[PDB]
Formats: sequence, C-alpha cells, structure tokens
Amino acid sequence: IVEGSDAEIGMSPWQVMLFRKSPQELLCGASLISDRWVLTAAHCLLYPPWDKNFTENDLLVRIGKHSRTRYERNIEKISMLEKIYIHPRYNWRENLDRDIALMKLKKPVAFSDYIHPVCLPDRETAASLLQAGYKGRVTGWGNLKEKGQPSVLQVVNLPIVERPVCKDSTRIRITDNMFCAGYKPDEGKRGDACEGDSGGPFVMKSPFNNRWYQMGIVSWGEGCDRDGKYGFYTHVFRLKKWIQKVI
Amino acid sequence: LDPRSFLLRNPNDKYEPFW
Amino acid sequence: DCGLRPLFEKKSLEDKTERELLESYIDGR
Repeated sequence: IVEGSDAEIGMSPWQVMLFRKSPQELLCGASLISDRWVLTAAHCLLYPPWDKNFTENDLLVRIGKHSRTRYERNIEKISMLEKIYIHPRYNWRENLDRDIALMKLKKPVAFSDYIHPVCLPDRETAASLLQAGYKGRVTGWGNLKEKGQPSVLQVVNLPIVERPVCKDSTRIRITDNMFCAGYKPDEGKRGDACEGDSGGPFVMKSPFNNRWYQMGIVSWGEGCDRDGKYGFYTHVFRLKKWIQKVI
Repeated sequence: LDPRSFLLRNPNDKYEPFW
Repeated sequence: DCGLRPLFEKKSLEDKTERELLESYIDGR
C-alpha cells in the first residue's frame, strides 16, 4: 500500500497472508470469510503468461499477522489448504475478469482477538454503499512505492470512482465484475494498492448494523499511485452466487 | 496485467516484475 | 458475528480512521 499508514493492532482481523513455502515468501493478501475458507484473487494462484500456477501444497496461509516478516509466536496461526477453487471463467487472457478464488483451509481456523471473519455483502448492503465518493479501506504488506516494503501492515482509505472515469483511465476493457478506486488528480491526495497487496480485501463499514463488509478484492492497476490512474478490484457481490455454490 | 506493469495499446505484451 | 472486531466494535472502541470512513457516506463539512 502507497501512502498509507501502519495498521493498528486488530484493525483487520480478517486479513490473511498467502505465504510461499519455498522459497519462503509473501505471495499475496487474502481474507477470512468463515472458519475454514479464504478469499483471494485468482491471479495469485494462476497466471500462465508468467508461468505461475500454484498448487495446494506450494502454499501456506498465515492468519492474525501484523508484522510482515516475523513469526508472531502466540498470535498468528498457520494452515494448509485442503483445496483451491478458481472461478471457472477467470480471464487471465484478456484483462483479469472474475479474478476470484477460495481456499478451503484443511484445518479449522479457531478465531481470537486478531482472527475474525469479515462479512460478505447482501444485495441491499452492496446497493447502498457501492457509490462513487464512498470510501473503502484496503490493507496489505505491499510496496510503499512503484524502506520500499513495510515492516507492519499498511492501511489506506480510498473513494469509489464512477465507471466512466475508471474506463477512460485505461485502454483495457473494464467489465461489470470490476470497479476502480482512488483519488482524482486534482483531489490533492493519493494512496493506492501496489505489488504484493493483490488478493487483499477492500472493505466498508455499514452505517446500518455497524459491521464490516468485503466489497472487493485488489486485482490490478497500472503502476502504483500515478495521477489519472486507479486501482481495479473484483466485485465480490456480483460473484456471490459462485461463492455460495462452491461452499 | 497486475498492479505493477503498464499500458496495452500498440505493444500487446509485457514482462513480469522483480525485486 | 462477522464484521464485528473483538478489539474495536465489540468493546465500543473506534479506530483512528473509520471516522473518515463513516463521514464519506453522508458527506462531512
């Protein structure tokens, strides 16, 4: 995350780190939606033109983290995936359309102060909050630009941008399963997701029940925090039937 | 087309990151 | 009991920026 801040302890208890077994290494972000499932971007597990195609075992899921590096001895939990499900119609060929994936953790993920699931939106919740101008929050241990990579979870709030502005910011074909966010050129401020933040949740707090909902998944961008450019996110609510289904 | 790449207009491809 | 943070909502504590969050939906100042 660019132009963010260090997260507070227990601010994002659903935040999950996708960790490379060997070479050990941070893959992407993710989110806990149940006590056995994890949400993330399909392209964190499957990107052929770059020969990326991780299996259930080349992987490890780390929950309740704060420090990007350290093994947080009695607060973090590690698990192994029992299976991965990529959206059958994920388009890594055209523009990262339907960039989604679940991970039936193989062993339960007992919760605690730093481990708690985020809510998945309902048609009405999505309806009232997914509006240009409404701010959302993205977290990740991503790049601090285009100490380049942080030491503790980063966080930043970004307004939703109207589809037309989003479309004429790029030459890639935007679909209905995406939405973009960030401040405008003139707005007089920045911030953005960046490399390493992918698969990370984009959340909003519902002013009606005072609950946090995952509206999107960090998918792609064009550079990091450049003027006239925006971050693209998977539209979680439009892909919800697919989610219920594999669950 | 990940966050860290660039524009597709004339040049129809790209390279992976590093570092 | 999803979306309710044990260290913030469950104890009635607000994080230092969820405030700049709630203010966007109604429009502050």
